[PDB]
Amino acid sequence: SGPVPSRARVYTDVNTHRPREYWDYESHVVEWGNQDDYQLVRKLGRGKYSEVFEAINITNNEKVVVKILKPVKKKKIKREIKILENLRGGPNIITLADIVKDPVSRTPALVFEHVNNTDFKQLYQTLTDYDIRFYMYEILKALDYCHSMGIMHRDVKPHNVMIDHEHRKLRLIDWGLAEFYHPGQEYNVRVASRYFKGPELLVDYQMYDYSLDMWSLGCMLASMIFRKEPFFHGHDNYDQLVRIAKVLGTEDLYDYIDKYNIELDPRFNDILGRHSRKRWERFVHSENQHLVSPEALDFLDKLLRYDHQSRLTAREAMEHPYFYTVVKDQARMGS
Amino acid sequence: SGPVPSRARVYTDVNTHRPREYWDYESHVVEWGNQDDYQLVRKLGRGKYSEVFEAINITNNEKVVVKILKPVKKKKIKREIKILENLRGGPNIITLADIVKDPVSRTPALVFEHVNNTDFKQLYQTLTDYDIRFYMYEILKALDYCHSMGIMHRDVKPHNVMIDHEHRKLRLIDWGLAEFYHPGQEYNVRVASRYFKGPELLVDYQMYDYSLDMWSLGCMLASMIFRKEPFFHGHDNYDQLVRIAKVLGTEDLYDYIDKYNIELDPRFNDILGRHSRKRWERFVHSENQHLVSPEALDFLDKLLRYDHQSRLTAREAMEHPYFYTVVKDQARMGSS
Amino acid sequence: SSSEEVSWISWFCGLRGNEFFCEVDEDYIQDKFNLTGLNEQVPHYRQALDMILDLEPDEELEDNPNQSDLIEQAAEMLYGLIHARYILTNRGIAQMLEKYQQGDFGYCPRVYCENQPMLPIGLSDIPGEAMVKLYCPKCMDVYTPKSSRHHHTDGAYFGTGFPHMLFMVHPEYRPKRPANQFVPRLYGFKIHPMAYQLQLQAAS
Amino acid sequence: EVSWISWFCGLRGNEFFCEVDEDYIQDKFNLTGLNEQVPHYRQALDMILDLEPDEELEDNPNQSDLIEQAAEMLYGLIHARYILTNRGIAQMLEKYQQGDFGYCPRVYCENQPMLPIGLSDIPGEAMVKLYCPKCMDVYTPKSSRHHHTDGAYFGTGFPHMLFMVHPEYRPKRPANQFVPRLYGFKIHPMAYQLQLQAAS
Ligand SMILES: Nc1ncnc2c1ncn2[C@@H]1O[C@H](COP(=O)(O)OP(=O)(O)NP(=O)(O)O)[C@@H](O)[C@H]1O
Ligand SMILES: [Zn+2]
Ligand SMILES: [Zn+2]
Repeated sequence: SGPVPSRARVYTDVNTHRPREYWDYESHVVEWGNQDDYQLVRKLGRGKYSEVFEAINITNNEKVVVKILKPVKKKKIKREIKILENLRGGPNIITLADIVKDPVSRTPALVFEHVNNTDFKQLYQTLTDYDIRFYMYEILKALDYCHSMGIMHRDVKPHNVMIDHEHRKLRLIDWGLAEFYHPGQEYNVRVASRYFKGPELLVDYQMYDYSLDMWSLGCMLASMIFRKEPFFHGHDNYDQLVRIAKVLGTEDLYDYIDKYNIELDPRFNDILGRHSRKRWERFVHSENQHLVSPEALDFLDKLLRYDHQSRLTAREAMEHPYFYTVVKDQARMGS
Repeated sequence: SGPVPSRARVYTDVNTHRPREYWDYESHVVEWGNQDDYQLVRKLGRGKYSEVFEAINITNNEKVVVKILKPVKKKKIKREIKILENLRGGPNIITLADIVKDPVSRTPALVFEHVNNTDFKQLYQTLTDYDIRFYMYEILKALDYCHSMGIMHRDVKPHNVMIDHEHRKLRLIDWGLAEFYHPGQEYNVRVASRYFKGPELLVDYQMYDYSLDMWSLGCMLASMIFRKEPFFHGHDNYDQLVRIAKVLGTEDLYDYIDKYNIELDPRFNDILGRHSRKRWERFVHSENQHLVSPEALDFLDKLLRYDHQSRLTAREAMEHPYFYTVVKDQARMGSS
Repeated sequence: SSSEEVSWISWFCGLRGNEFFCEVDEDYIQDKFNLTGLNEQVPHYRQALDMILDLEPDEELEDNPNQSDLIEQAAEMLYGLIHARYILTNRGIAQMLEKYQQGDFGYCPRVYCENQPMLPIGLSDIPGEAMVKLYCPKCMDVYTPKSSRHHHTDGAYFGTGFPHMLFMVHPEYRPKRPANQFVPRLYGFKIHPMAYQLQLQAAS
Repeated sequence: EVSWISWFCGLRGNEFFCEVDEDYIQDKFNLTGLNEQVPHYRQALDMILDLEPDEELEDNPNQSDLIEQAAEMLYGLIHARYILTNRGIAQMLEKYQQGDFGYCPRVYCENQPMLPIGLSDIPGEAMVKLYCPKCMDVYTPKSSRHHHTDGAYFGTGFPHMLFMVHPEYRPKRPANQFVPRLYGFKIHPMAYQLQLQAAS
């Protein structure tokens, strides 16, 4: 017929057995707070669908943060509230403070907890083996949990992970992109930042799963231990799947699309080529070899693989040998 | 034939025996304060040669008053400072706060203590026997003192007496008219408000003394107890000495000028006439008899007399029977 | 190459009162991801927005609603709400601010602001409910435009928060408070609390 | 064919100026101290009262026009002294009820009519300004016309004085104030905002 179906190995039917409400945010209603409850202060960062400042809940003077959702559809706005709410109270799953709106502009405004996120220029500039392993683990914790609740992020990236290095606390953000995983469901492949997109997205394969978060993750680790922000640095959208291929190889790629008979926009045809699958030992400059470990590599290689079904999952990544040292010190995993 | 020279029966030589400095203000130097020291508030009235506001000494936030002497001669300005200084610290003699000037305009500005005046026109109608006696006494205190320092006011009138009825505090003002009494010295008789001028002034007798302040006072009291503001109400300057005559009588008057052979501007000749000396019992309407006492009358009659030498003086007025009751309590000073 | 009739923008950003307006390069207008939600405001959204990007007419058609001109309005009308949204943009600011460094906007009326250059603003984001004003980064208060020309520009087209926003982005650019203040002086010195002064509206 | 005063008080920028009836000018008791300021005091003041020239005389110092200056220059110091007067006030205040003076730029003063004033009583050290009885602060004149009138000619204290005399005429404080809002709400102390002049 054309492209071949696929599905999710774990948490494969969470949403299924859950209520219509849990997943149908389209028909979700918001319980707004009060604008006056908190006022602005200093600007933190810009987005494309929103602007983020640092405010303060005047009702107590507690440093709060405020994202202001720029006009979009009632959709992308709701599928960020509902999601956010089902996850809040989750581990490392950024707590959703509250929702308000410009009394006049009727403009939307999100509120979360505060986080002294150390910028990365510092982070990937003074982290050591453990740190990474450690943090990489805390992240999975989140992914596993949101996956548990049957939700995928679709926008994982350094940009979206608040790190309180002083407080070894870490939280994930921007749930605007995350959606729900439903069996055999096609989603939009125009998600995630360029440098962090998955192959399924680079080849218009619209029926992916949580596995997507994993790729984007693998990317992060690469750039990290190897120290190349980002590791897959392409110009356009097509030069991304190109850089990617100049590393995992070309073969496993074609074999992928084959395994799924997918309409590969003929454009690539002359852009990819023929490439060997470089042995990671190629990205070990003198300046990073102290982050580079065999389990490290190994672990990585088990995410960075064209087929989305072949990437390790939450729980799985979490049980790899890279993490051992880390989880050991988890005297009571679950308690 | 050349007008009869008299002399200030009392304090006749105070200034004499006093230093050249004390009386020669022309050669007096001012120790100015700081403009910035205080800033304005309300405007307490206009004027023609000075404007008064209510300010405040920023250096403590104390309600002060500010007269702004409009351009005149260095004279009239100095003969109000020097005077004012020698008197200050005087009984009921308005304390001279300070002197400043517009840093650029070089404009002068006087400063005095503050006083909650319940303007006479609205207060007097509500005074009782004592009040008057009381106040009339505090005034004398002033006059006596300034006379002590050998100075005459030449402008005593309700208009010039600040009364803080609530605080029973009282101060005299407008020392622009006051001058020094020197033996045999001729002064200008174009002083004092019409209604409060003395006969020596209404008959161009230019050699008068402190006794002048007394007449003007007598007038006040009359108007007061009798309740006729003013009691000697004339039109021009000649119709004043006319009304006055329609009361003390004509006789004592002529006898006066005679006693001093004075050039009586023949104008009066047909304006005065022949008048008996009304017995004060003529000004006692039902509405004032409660301020009208015999000592009151008596006391008065002893000021309102053409001859300036016959008027009671400061200390003297002060020892009259009208004042007894008051004089007593005052002594009950510190003694209580 | 030789002809620079520029768009419709270089045109409209060159009329009286449209001195405050900055030319909104289309990179941002073409990206329909921004024009979002507008269509449910301006009338004849399309027909208008084309006129704005300089496309092509709809020329022989009728004109009962005199649309041939009714659109002209929507064109300008609409370009406003865009210019507003724009100037917010991290880039639109650099343009605005370009005009600030040379105050195409005007300076502060107060004398103690010492000719402080201001930036437009709107008291309301609603058309007709107000016109443009002039926030001053120094005094931190607003003033009605100087000349009578800039008197028919809707505040809504400049955004109530544009100025405030601009400094969230460029706090460096927020001037210092007035060196000195106005000191009232009469004949030589200050005027303590005239609190009383006011008290006279009962007998006035 | 018509008075000098009504002529000069009819030129550009001289809209704030009020015609100083000579009742006060003739009364030389007022012109006091001026002579030791303006040059050619006499010759000038004549020109102002509309007397008679001094016409065949020389003109090396171009006196025939240098006096024009003194005339206007002088009429200034008088107009200032005048508007002070309890009457000169009525004239000024006449122009206020119809603000020939102009209104307040602030938007929360709601087109509040203002009165001229001078930052300094010295010629050239400043020009006229505009006290606003509401905001109680000053603003530089609107139109570029009223831009060469010396503040000195209106008196630093004139405005304040005017209300000492007419307290009833002192406006009410702004009904409401300007409330800064972005996307929906107020902006708490930007104290920090400023802090960046160290790295700017
Ligand atoms: N120390 C003071 N405390 C309170 N009010 C004062 C004081 N000194 C002066 N005044 C006011 O100022 C007036 C005096 O002003 P002044 O310079 O004498 O003027 P004048 O016009 O010649 N007098 P007048 O008849 O009272 O209007 C008094 O009649 C008071 O109302
Ligand atoms: Zn300002
Ligand atoms: Zn104002």
